[PDB]
Formats: sequence, C-alpha cells, structure tokens
Amino acid sequence: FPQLCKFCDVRFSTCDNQKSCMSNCSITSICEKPQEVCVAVWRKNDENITLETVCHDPKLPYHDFILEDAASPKCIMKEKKKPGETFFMCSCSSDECNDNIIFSEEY
Amino acid sequence: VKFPQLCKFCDVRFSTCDNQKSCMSNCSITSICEKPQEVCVAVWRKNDENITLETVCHDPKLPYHDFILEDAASPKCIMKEKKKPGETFFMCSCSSDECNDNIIFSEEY
Amino acid sequence: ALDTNYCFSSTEKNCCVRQLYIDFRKDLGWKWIHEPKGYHANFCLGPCPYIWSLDTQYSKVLALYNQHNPGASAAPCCVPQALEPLPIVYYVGRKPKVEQLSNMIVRSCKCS
Amino acid sequence: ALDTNYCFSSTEKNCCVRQLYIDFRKDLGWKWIHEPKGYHANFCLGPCPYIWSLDTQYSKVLALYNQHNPGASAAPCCVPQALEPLPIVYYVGRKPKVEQLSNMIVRSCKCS
Amino acid sequence: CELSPINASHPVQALMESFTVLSGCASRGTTGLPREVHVLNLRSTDQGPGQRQREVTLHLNPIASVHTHHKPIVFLLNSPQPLVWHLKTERLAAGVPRLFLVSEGSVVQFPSGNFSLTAETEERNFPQENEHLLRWAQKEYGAVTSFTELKIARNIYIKVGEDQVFPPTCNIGKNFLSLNYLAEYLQPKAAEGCVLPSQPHEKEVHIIELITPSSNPYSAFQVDIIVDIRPAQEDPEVVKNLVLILKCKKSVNWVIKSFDVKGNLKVIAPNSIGFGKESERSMTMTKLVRDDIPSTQENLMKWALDNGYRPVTSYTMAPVANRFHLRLEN
Repeated sequence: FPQLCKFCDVRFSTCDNQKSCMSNCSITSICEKPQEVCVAVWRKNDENITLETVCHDPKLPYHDFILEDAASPKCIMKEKKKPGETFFMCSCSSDECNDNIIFSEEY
Repeated sequence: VKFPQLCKFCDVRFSTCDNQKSCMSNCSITSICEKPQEVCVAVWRKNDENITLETVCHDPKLPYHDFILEDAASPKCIMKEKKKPGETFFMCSCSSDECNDNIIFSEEY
Repeated sequence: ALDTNYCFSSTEKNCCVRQLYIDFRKDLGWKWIHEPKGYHANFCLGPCPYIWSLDTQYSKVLALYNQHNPGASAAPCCVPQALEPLPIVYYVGRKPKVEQLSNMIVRSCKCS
Repeated sequence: ALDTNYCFSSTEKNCCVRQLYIDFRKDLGWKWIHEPKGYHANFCLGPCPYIWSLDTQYSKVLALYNQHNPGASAAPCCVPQALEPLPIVYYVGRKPKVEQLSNMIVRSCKCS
Repeated sequence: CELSPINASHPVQALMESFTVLSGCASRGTTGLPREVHVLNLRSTDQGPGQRQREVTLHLNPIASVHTHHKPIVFLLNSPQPLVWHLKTERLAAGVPRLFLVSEGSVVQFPSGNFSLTAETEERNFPQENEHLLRWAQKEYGAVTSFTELKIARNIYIKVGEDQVFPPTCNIGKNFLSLNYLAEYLQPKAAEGCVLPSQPHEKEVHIIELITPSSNPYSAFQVDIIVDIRPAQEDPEVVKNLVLILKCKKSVNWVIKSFDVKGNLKVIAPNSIGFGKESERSMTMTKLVRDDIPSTQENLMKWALDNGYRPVTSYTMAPVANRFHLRLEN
C-alpha cells in the first residue's frame, strides 16, 4: 500500500492566524518510495503567504532542517526558527494525509 | 417445420394389448427418421400363435407390406384394419413426433 | 478455482456451482435423445463479494462499486467458466449413434 | 449484437448494457488516479429468455429449463462480453503517466 | 491455389472420431448375483497381424448414477488375437476383489494403486462366436451384466454398475449401442485442401472449413470439433505463431488442443471456440470471435487478406469431419 501525498510546489493562499486550512492542491500522487512521507511547509512572510506540500524521506532533512517529528501519522504544524521568515513544518505517513492542514487540535 | 419426424422405431416385437381401443407402443427407441420425407408407421399383427407390433420410419409414397398409405397427414395414428388373409392386420401412419407411440383403434369410449 | 470439488465439498453462500438435474424429455422437451434420459448440468449461483474469485478488472471495479454503493442493484454475476461436453446416444433410422453435445456440463464458476 | 448502440437507442427489457457513471474517489475510493476523475463503466443487466442472445449451448439448455420450469432460480445471467480499456492519467511523485487500464468499460453484454 | 485431394503431406488431416459397437446387450439380471459380468468380444480385420496394434486401453469408470463402484466384477476379455490390455480405472472402490478372464496369450497391465492389489487375471479359451461366448459366460456366472462385440480399437470405455432401465436378460442385437460400453475409432476422412508456397516463417495461417460436422439432421446443437496441434517430432520442440481460421456454417464448438508446441496461438471462428485442460494448453491460446467470416474457398482467402491474417499458409476444406489434426514440420 504505497503512500499517497500532495506534491504541489510553493503556492499562495490566505492561511494566516487560522486553526485549520486546506492545501488546495490538485495533484495527488504516489511518492517514489513507500518509506517517504508527506511533508507540509509554511513560510509566510511580509512579501506574501507561501506554503508547500511534497514527499520527503522521514530521516532526511529538508533545506538542512531535520524533521524530528516525521514519524507522526498526522500532519501537525510545529514552529521552527529560521532567519528571514518563520518556519512551520509537519509530516504524516498515511495516505493523502497532507490535503488538510491542522494547526492545533484546540477548538 | 422441415425437421425429420420423431418416430418409435422398434421392429417386429411382441405386445400384450389385443383388440383394445387404445394402447402404448412401449417401444424404448425414439428415432429421427433417416430422410425428411418419412413418416411414422405402426403395424399390429395378430396370430393364433403370437401377437406382434412393428414401428418404422417409412416413406408414405412407398407401400409397406404391399399396402398403400392414405393417412400420412393424420396428426395421430388412426389405426385402420386391412384385409390380410388369415392373420389379423392393422396399420396406421402419422406425421407428428412420436405419434406412433400411442395406438388408437376407436375414439369411442 | 471454484470447481465442483470445492463447492460440493463444503456449503458456500457465495458464487459456486450447485447440482442440477436437467431431464431431457421432461424439462428441455428434447424427445430425440435415447440415452442418457437426463444429465447433471450444474448451475452457477451465489453473490460475489469483493474478496472472492474475481477474474477481470471490470469485475473488480463493479465489485468495489457494489461494496461502496449497496443500493445499486448492479453487481458481477456467477457464470460458468469451464464447461464439459455430454455424450448422448440418439437413433437415426434404426441405427443408434453417439454424439458429443459440447458445453452442457458446468465444471467451474466465476464472478463477472 | 447487444452493443452500446442497440441498448442506448431504446429501452430493452432483456439483457442489455445500461449506462453507469463511476467516479473513482466517490465510488471506488481510488484516490490515486488524477485524470479522469470519473468515467462511464456501463453494467450488464436484464433477464435472459430463450429468444435472445445466448452464446453457448449450456446457456440455451438453461434457458429451456427455465422456460419449462418458471420457479427455478436457475437462468443465464447478463455478463460483459466486450471490454475496452480506460485511458487514465496518474502521477508518480512529480512524473505524469498515461495508462490504459485494461477491461474497464463494458461495450457488449451476453447471456451465460 | 487449386483444391485437390489431400495426402499425408497436407498440414491438416480431417479424421472423424466416432463411438460404435458391432453388437451388444446390457442386462440388469446381475444385481442379485454377487459378481458383475462384463464380456468383450473383439474382432479383427484381414490386414497383416504385424500391422494390428497389440495394445488395448480398456478404460473403467462408474456409470453416471454411481459415484463409486464397490462390487466384485468379472471381465471376460475375449479376442481372436493376443492382446495387452493397458487398463485405466477411475473412481473405482479399493479392496474389492476383481477377476479378469482374458483370452489365452493375453496379459493385463493393471495400473498402480489398490486396484492391482486385489485383481486376479486368468487366461482361458473363450469361443470366437458371439452366441457361444455369451452362453459360456451365462453358464459360468448365471447372467452377464454387459456384453459387447466390437472391433479392436485403441480405446474401449466401459462403465460398470447395473442400470435398471436395461432389459432383464441379454439379447444380442446389431442395432444396440449404450454409451457405457463403447469403443473409440478414428477414421481418416477424405478432404480437399491447398498449401501456399511460402518461405519458412514464424507466422502461420491455417484456414479450416467444415461443411457437415455430424450426420444427425438435427444440426441445431453444437458438436465438439477437436483440433489436435502436435509437431512432426516432439524433439526438438517448435515455437511459432499460429493463426487458425476455422469456419463451419453449422453450429460447432471448435476445441483447440496443442501438445509439445510453444508460442502464440490465435483462433478466429464464427462459432464457439474452446480449449482443453491445462495439460492440453501447450501454447498461449487466445480466442477471437467474428461472425463475418465467409463460407467459400475463395472468399476466405480474401477475408484473410483484408483482416491482415497473412500470409495464408494452408487451407483445408473437409465435407465431413470432427477430429482435425494439425502436424507442424521443421
């Protein structure tokens, strides 16, 4: 059962100060290897709001940043420090689990 | 229907029903006639020694036992007595499938 | 796969071959057969769930659609896969003869 | 002769191919297929009487049995006969791929 | 091409496979008796004794109304020639003693299993006359369950067990044939054909046209037209692409059996098409149905030309046949 993920590149949306959002990605695909998991990155800045969802190896880093919580089965937005713009990252190992982004279960 | 008739095709064989109005040929062989022009023929012979019943796929044009057929169009084998000297002779012919299986001497009860 | 051996060996609610006696004179109306007077024409019967002997890709697709849409009335059917001939004896004139009526006995069933 | 044109032209109570739309995500759960999001997977349906498109001899025998025995539950079933592959476009990673899923669309139906 | 009488060189032979007994009688009068009696009176021809096949392949089965047969059986295997009976039993019970009274100088090669463990064979001196042999059998064992006089064939199928529809006492007649006890004869029927002169190719197109499949005038019922595809020699094997164009206006059920041949096989016929068991499928058989196939020697060549099943390797028209054999040479 190969894992399914959204493989859209950097896009623009209106997800800011919201409890949940949708990736709005029209591409659903099988990653190259079943070991890979879906990873979502949020890097909003003063220029514009940016987000991305791709496949990535759980043990490999993205942009020289280690995804320590890649083993989680659900994509939970966790803050990561980065110069220039704030970093938010999540990863998930089930099928098509990066379609919807959940910032926090608090409601 | 141009398909060949189904007729009982036992040769001369002994039976038990004598002089009765109706009977069953009790012939275990139901045959498709060799030629499509043929019709079922039943011949009941009664002698002081033994009684016999014969069933054949026969051409109506060709006479059987030197006797001409005048009932090839009959849906059922209307048994008719013939004038064979000495022995009692009945013959019938018909064109329905397995029509010679049942022999009727008289329609009256 | 779902041959007569398995189906007659154990009762199965799914698509399987079931015993059936086709009587020539009494049922088919074929009066021209002298022997056998009636043979065993097993008939395929039984629902086809997704986890079963599905042969074609369309069969799997229809099984999935039926599973996810129970009120659809469209589902793969149980039909013969391998059928075996029946040798019969019939009389032409006064001569008996042996014919092999092909595809008359069902040996196995399938879902399609 | 029970092709798409015949059954789609007018209603036919017996075994015929009937139009049916399969949406992968909603119907089959196949969320791995990007294009097409749905297609037309017609399904075969309709009772098979004696005077109809029966293919093998066993089908004719079963039809005769059902004709002489109404309450029998045994009868040939309407099943696919002509199948056409479905063109699909699916992504592996970032790579598009065009494939022809074999035997996905029903074009003709027979009685078996 | 030109249609001419075919010879052994023609790639397709048009044998006819028929089941027949010269005479016989089946009697139910052995239910009371402890042992069934099956008697075979074989007949030979005037041909050379060396040319006569010494081997017989008596098949034993239970009748259709019996799942397994558990009853002592005595088989009287009488023939005016010394024979070896390669028995082949199916669905017969184990441990029941069985007797085989064969003619003098005849040996029975029982198959392996429990059957050969309780089978006694005795060579005797049966008369070469039907009435005398039947009288001897009746005197020795009361009543015969079955008697059949038949020509010496390669295969002789016998179905044991009493059927109560049979007459109480045996009465031999020429016009008797029950599907239980019969023989299997292959008669090479004459047919026309022609072979197109072609260079050796991996693609072969053989067109087979059949006029009359069976002698019954009720030709609304399918018949099995078994096609044998075997090489000229088993070793070395041959891998090829066969395109069998089969045509028969009357309804038939062309059955394709291939042995010791590899490759891709396609069959195109307006009637039904079938294949044998897994042991009979030596090639990747794929069937193909087209109801548009014509029914003449001339039109069929044009049909092959139009449909791309070219070049046409061989053509064979058989007025009457049902056991086509296809010999491929290399």
